Amino acid sequence: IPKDRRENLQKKLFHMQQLLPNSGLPNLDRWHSLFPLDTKATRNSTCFGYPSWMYKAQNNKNGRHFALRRIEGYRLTNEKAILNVTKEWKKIINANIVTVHEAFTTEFFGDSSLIFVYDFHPLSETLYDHHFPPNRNTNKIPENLLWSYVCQIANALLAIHNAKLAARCLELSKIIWENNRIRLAACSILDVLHHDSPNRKTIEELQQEDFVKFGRIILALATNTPTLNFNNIDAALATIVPRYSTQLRGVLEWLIKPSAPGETKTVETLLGGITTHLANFANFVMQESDEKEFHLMRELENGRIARLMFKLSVVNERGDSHNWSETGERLLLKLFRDYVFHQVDADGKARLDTNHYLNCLSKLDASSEEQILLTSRDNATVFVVSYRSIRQMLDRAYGELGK
Amino acid sequence: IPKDRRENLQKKLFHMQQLLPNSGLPNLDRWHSLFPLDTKATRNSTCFGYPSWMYKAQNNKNGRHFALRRIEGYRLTNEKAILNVTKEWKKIINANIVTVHEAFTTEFFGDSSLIFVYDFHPLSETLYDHHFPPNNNTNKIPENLLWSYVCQIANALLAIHNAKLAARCLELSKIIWENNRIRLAACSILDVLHHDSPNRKTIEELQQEDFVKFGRIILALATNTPTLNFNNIDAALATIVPRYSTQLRGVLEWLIKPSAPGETKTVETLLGGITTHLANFANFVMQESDEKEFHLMRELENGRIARLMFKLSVVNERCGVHNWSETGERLLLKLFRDYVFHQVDADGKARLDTNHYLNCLSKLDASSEEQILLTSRDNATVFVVSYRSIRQMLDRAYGELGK
Amino acid sequence: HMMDSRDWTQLGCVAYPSPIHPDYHAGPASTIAFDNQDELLWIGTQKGFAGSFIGRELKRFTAFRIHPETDGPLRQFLFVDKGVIFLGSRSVYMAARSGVPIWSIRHESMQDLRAMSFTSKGTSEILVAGWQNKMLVIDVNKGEVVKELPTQDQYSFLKMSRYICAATNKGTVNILDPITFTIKKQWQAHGAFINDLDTSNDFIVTCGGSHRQTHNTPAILDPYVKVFDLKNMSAMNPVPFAPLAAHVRMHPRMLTTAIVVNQAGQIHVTDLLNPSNSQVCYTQPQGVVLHFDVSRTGEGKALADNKHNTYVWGSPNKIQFTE
Amino acid sequence: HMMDSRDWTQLGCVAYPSPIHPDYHAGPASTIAFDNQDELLWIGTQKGFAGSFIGRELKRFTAFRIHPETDGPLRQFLFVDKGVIFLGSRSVYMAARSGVPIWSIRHESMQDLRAMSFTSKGTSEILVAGWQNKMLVIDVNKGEVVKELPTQDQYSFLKMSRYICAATNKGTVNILDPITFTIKKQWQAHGAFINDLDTSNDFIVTCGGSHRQTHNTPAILDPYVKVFDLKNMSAMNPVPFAPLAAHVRMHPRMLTTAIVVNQAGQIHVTDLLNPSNSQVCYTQPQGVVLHFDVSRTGEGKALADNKHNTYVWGSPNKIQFTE
Ligand SMILES: Nc1ncnc2c1ncn2[C@@H]1O[C@H](COP(=O)(O)OP(=O)(O)NP(=O)(O)O)[C@@H](O)[C@H]1O
Ligand SMILES: Nc1ncnc2c1ncn2[C@@H]1O[C@H](COP(=O)(O)OP(=O)(O)NP(=O)(O)O)[C@@H](O)[C@H]1O
Ligand SMILES: [Mg+2]
Ligand SMILES: [Mg+2]
Repeated sequence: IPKDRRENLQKKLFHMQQLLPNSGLPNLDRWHSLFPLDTKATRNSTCFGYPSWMYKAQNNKNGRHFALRRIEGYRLTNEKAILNVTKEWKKIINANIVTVHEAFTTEFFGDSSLIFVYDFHPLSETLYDHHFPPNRNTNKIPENLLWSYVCQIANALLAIHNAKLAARCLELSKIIWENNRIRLAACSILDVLHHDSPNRKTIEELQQEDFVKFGRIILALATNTPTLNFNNIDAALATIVPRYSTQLRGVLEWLIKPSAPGETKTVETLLGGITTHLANFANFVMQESDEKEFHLMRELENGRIARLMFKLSVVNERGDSHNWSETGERLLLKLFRDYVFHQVDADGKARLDTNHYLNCLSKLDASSEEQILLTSRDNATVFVVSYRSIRQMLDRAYGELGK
Repeated sequence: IPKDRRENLQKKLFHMQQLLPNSGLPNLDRWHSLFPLDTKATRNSTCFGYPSWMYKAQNNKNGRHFALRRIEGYRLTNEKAILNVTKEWKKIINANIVTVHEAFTTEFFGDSSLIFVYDFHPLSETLYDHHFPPNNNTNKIPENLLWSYVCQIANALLAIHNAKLAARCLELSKIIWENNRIRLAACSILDVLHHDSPNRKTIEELQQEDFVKFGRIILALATNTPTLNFNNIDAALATIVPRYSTQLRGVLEWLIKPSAPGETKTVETLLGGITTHLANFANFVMQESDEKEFHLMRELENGRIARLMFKLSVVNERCGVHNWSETGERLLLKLFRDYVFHQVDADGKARLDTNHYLNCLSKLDASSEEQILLTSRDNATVFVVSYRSIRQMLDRAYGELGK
Repeated sequence: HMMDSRDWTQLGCVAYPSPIHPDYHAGPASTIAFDNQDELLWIGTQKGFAGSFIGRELKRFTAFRIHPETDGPLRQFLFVDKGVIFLGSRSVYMAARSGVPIWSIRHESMQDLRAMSFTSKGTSEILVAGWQNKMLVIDVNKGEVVKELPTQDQYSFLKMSRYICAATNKGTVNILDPITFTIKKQWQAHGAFINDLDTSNDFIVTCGGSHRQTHNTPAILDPYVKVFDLKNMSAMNPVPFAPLAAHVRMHPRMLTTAIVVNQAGQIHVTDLLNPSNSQVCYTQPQGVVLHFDVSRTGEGKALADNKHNTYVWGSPNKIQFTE
Repeated sequence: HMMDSRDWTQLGCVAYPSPIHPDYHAGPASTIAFDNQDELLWIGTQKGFAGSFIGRELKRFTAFRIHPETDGPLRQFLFVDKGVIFLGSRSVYMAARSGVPIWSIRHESMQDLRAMSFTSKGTSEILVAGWQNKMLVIDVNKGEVVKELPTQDQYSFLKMSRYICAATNKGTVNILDPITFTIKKQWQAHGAFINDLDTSNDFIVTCGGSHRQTHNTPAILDPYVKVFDLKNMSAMNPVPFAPLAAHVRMHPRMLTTAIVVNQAGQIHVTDLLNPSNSQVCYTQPQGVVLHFDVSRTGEGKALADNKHNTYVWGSPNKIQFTE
């Protein structure tokens, strides 16, 4: 377990139970402890056509945190509209799609609002807020990280299109990001809002539109222009051929340009091109997943290391005496304690060695058959004893204290 | 973190330091504490053509554990043979390939032997020993899990073929398995053995053979025949068409049958078929990788609590003091140590309380502003101090010792 | 005019050092002072123990030794936001009110310090001196000696108001410029010694006598308080005090009023500008009163006696030591 | 016959307790013994420290106190597979060779133990005795006293061979039935004391003298070893030893041969069946020799002297203490 990830995982926990007492926010029927998640105080909503507010809140029934997406000022004209779509999207669970749970209407905010409830992914920044934060930078986003994004969105689109649905909302600002893990965080919002809007399109025509927005989202990041426009696409496209691969340029070209009237488009055919890259993404994910696996051991072991640290600290400063066997054991422990924590070189300078402190305690944790040298102050007493023996001596000493 | 997941990580650490004191086994030049990993006392080598022995061993220099592959009775005809191949394979790092480091020859075992050294992957069972255990039965292997295997090997083959190498050894017993993560564990072995053999083949036709062995390994698991043969393949192939998907049936067929003389074969073209499955495999990994990330949060607290236990045990019992602040500081810590671990009831019996030990260290972990009562023996000195202060005194005390 | 008991009563008492205290054998309190925050009263022992007590009922808070016990008595307290500053004969110590050490200074020129005060720099700097011919200037923030000054006059007391008022061990008062530490004026207060000094921006008040104790002559306190006008820099008429004036404090709210105490625990509250109007009251010490202080609000009065007792007096109706 | 120097040389030496040992002031070693495994030599101090040393060069191995230091000297060792048994005057202790405690027995009837031996039960049981009128039987496996027996004679030595051979503090030897501990035969070896006893299945050999030390008379060792035939149960002719016989051990491989040592460190190796052939050799002890033992193989000979030195002598050609 390194230094940076240890803080990264710590900040994730501080973020979850983080509260604002002066929030002046309500408590709804099913929720409480609301928390403003919006960084940008002034609000215009990229795709909703209304204003949007983001809240963290605890459920009442189970007490776990969820992300709330508040649509300020919507009129629930049809109850059919909501339940028609929350049922379908709730079924879709993907690693790159922020899972949507229910959707209800509440009036507590002081106005009529439509409320979507999502998974809470702490320390998520939007994809926008990450690669272009407000406050120069000419660094281009490295092609590999661009390919990871193609795959993760392709994975998300593959799921969405199979449920015979469409993303509808697919934008740089509506995609959260966490340690390079991007997820669609605005799904199912526009299904309700354009449920009975004029000029409704086919889900078959929406799915085709999902590819164009997709192509644009990447092309933006390539040319480092967070706001892109269909007016200059072709000019942008020429600018990526020297900074990036000819392969990538074709993928964007395919994704953005409309297909020949016979062909149609599907996620499958996108995946066919990027075969090599999907495998590399798969390889990275796995390796990261294994890296996590190691840490989940050493940090679970630390918990065990600590319970032993306790039992030791209890016996080694308590003196009260019966028979001589006790006097032998009680000495060995103090000498064991000195061997680890009180390591000193010649001239008595403190040999601090946190690797050393760990090594011994793991050996004690597993009852290692390795034997160490224990020495007294006057060098009178000398032991040659294995960790397995010492551990048993400790567990016994601590055990008798409780009787 | 559930019950079994806590056990898997527990057994994994137990497996690492597992030792046999009764071992009739040696200590080599660079290694020691060897450990027999072999289940079957009876020995046949699936692909080597010699007898094989497997050892876990600690390095002497860095003290970390490695997996050793012992080839019994080998002569080392060419020094060119080893270094021509350990260098190239050492470069290949894959999530599905057990990394090979060096290869040396030792005679300590009582015979001339060739030793390959690998990564140690604790709790590994072979792919054979897992799906076909020596106890049995019935039951079908779920198709999805068959697809997981196709992808992981394809990923593994992709790396090797791109390095202009070949797998050479690709069999059910020469693939370890851990929580559905399969890896090629016999890599680089056959490169040395056939280095200056009579009937050496093209590296390009060896690569073509890799697809066919692959076809055998999956079809084996498909038809549930741990030993399969090209003698009845076409008949074997038909038996899976109702039990599994038509898609899978073609893939095996593709891998097995010799290609049309113009076509050749590549991993790339396999991936063209399995596009949808690749996305699904990645998706699973990610979700599982996210699952660990949650667990790695709850258990990270253990890492610091233990880190504090170290500093506490180190500063104490360590010597006159220069200035007077030291006598004040050195006193508060010693009195604090008594408040936590040496709590005594009326009449002085040891009040053991493992909850209390935790509570205080958590309060110390977050620098809680709660105040506790610290008192001296003669009741002359009396402190009223918060955990936050003590933590600062500890960090300084431990800090000053190393200077 | 006597004081109505509804405005003046004994509110609490404590023994410090008590019989089970390691310093009991060494004698009564060496000094007392009201903190300027957190409702604390501080008491020093003859071996350098500091004890703190909360509120009018003097409930115990913290206690700790501030220098090696061979250094002798705790000489003085001073109070700042960060913690309490303690002066002993051989060293100066600072700790939080919690007891957490802040810094420790044991400079070679600190041989027999008796007194310290603030200067022109708020709570950032103190001046320290005693029965020795060096003074030291200390940065309270850094916890280091920043300046050493030679001195011909030896001091038993220091206090900053408009200027640093410096009582010598011969009964004279030096008025020191707080910026340069140079002497602006000398005032002959008493004949041989000064037992107490207080000052506001406009006045100095002192207690004392004509001769220090010998086997021929007990130290006798004078039947008056000497008064000096700091505003117009000239001596004033003394304030008559027949019970013999042992201690004096300026009243923190009645700005021209002094609080005067004799060894039998008799206390007078008297306006400096006109001594004709004074309120008289009495306390009940077991022994001879040795030390006295008043809280920042003026509502709490504390007195320590030679039987190791410290008493708190004031109105029974909700008095506060500080805001 | 003189010893060829190629057969006899000093192979190693150690001081125990050394000047930096906490028991140094109390005097030299109280006993020494070769372990029967792991190439160990054990040495006891006058306050109960045990030190073990490996091989002919006596590199330090382990050391630990086996009873409270006020109990005095470590009286005797015995060796079994599980560990080392330690006898002190007031208690009996057992620990692994590592120093890991196994059990501890401090029985009220243990007032001045001096000697212990095995019994009729192999290494599963021991008999303990001393200068007291009680004996105790200890189950070595269970670590408990299992039987108490009266005895009229007080003992300095115990060793099991064919029978339990028990040397009294009056110079006689009792031969005890190993099952019932009853006396089969009494032998008058020396006048007042026995300084050493060893035994094989066929022989007993002892060293001693006619009078214990008084201010009138030093204890003088007799100029012979007394010999008793255990096979045919009758006394035999003594083995002549003009340098005065201080210590004796039976040779473990030459079954009819005895090893005899005097206090100046002169050693004779003499066959009991024919005394005519004996090898004479010399050592160079700094002080007077106090203790002696031989290893199980017979190849190592150890001697401790009153100047706190312990020497190992033997052949320069790769010797082994055990199999
Ligand atoms: N599902 C979620 N769970 C947790 N945090 C989220 C989630 N979605 C977004 N966030 C965080 O909260 C912010 C998202 O709010 P959002 O309103 O989409 O951003 P915005 O910049 O205000 N867009 P807009 O309001 O349209 O201009 C980002 O900073 C994210 O890091
Ligand atoms: N690199 C490795 N790290 C850790 N464990 C391994 C590794 N390789 C194999 N193992 C395990 O150790 C055991 C010995 O390996 P292996 O020789 O493959 O077994 P086997 O059944 O004896 N093969 P064979 O002898 O060819 O029939 C196997 O059961 C594996 O589960
Ligand atoms: Mg917003
Ligand atoms: Mg095998």
